[PDB]
Amino acid sequence: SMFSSNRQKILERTEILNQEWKQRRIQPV
Amino acid sequence: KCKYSFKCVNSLKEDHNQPLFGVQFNWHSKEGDPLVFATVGSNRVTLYECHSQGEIRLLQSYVDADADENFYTCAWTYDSNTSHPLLAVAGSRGIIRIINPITMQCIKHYVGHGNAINELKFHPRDPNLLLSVSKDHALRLWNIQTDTLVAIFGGVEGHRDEVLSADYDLLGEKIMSCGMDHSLKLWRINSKRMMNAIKESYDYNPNKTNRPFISQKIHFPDFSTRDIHRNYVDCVRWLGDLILSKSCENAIVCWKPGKMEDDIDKIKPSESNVTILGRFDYSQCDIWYMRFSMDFWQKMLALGNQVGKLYVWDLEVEDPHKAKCTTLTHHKCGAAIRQTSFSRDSSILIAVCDDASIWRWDRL
Ligand SMILES: CN(C)Cc1ccc(-c2cnc(NCc3cccc4c3OCC4)n3cnnc23)cc1
Ligand SMILES: [Cl-]
Ligand SMILES: [Cl-]
Repeated sequence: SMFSSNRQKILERTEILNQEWKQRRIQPV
Repeated sequence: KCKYSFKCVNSLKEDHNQPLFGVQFNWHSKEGDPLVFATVGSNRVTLYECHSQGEIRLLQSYVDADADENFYTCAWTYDSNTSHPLLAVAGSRGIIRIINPITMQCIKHYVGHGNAINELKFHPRDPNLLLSVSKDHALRLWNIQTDTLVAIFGGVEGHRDEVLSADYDLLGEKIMSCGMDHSLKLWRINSKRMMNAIKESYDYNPNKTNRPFISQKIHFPDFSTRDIHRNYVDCVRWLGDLILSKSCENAIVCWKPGKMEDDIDKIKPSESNVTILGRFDYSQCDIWYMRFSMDFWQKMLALGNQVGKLYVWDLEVEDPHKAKCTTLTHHKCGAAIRQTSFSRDSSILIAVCDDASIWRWDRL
């Protein structure tokens, strides 16, 4: 499906961003 | 069918009584740290922290020196060397201000746009790359580490009227922009030309050279269409390789460049076709300047309307009709909701209004 394929791209790409965020320690406001 | 449900736990009104055009949660804050959001409107930038039992705690209130400034947008970033959070704001003056959110000092500003700035977006991988979209018909890419203007997206085949919105894709390889000329334009930034311009902006050192940095003038987009909407396009976001965009026709359109099976990275700049995949219908949102938003995981889509209703859709439901959640309404929320923002964990959804009110909805 066009939907399942696009959802898989979103899942894998947001997981890449989420792992980059997990490695970070930004100071709180 | 959608299962997402929310409860309105709190509301407040900023004492300036002016419309609030922007709201953003700081998605850079680490897990466990307090959920912080910024609001912008009038010549004001206000920071709040979310606490238990719907508490919205006022942290700091920035008031621009220029009383006639009208902020339209804000975006969070962080200093890549010290991990300190940063907030960029801009509006009617066409001036970008980088503020230290801890002290409310304006660290620095960027001048160059010939008119108002409608939206600011930070690159999803590089926190120094700031994109601004303007009423001057152009987009500008800035490197806020070296204070350089990397590229200006506009000219011969750029927008022919005010640019209202833009969005980077998830990995930051490309930008889709839209505006008053009814068009949606793609600008690749992973081209050999743009990757080299970005690298050159990092090598620029003023205390090592007296020549000014030369910006790229990108006159031609990688795709362009005026066939999605029949009026101004005031909001655009990527949904994976697909696009979500809206005009005043009470629908958010899900579409993609080229034919159904065409790969986004293989579409040629002269591609004349578009494929509509679906529409998210709503009502009473036919006025200009009404932004839709998504959560981090792109599982929820939210949009406020002109009478205070907040629509939410479950993006994991293929058919957009069955994707509709229960609309979020409060009998005291009757002004236009200009923008919404989900917290990083999707547990909180904040809406801001024309009457300076802020509404907090917690996910159940
Ligand atoms: C006070 N009432 C009655 C009149 C009114 C005046 C100004 C604007 C306005 C909002 N916003 C922007 N730009 C930022 C922007 C772009 C796209 C989508 C949205 C935006 O923010 C809200 C959601 N303006 C630019 N010029 N006038 C604007 C809207 C209404
Ligand atoms: Cl942001
Ligand atoms: Cl060019």
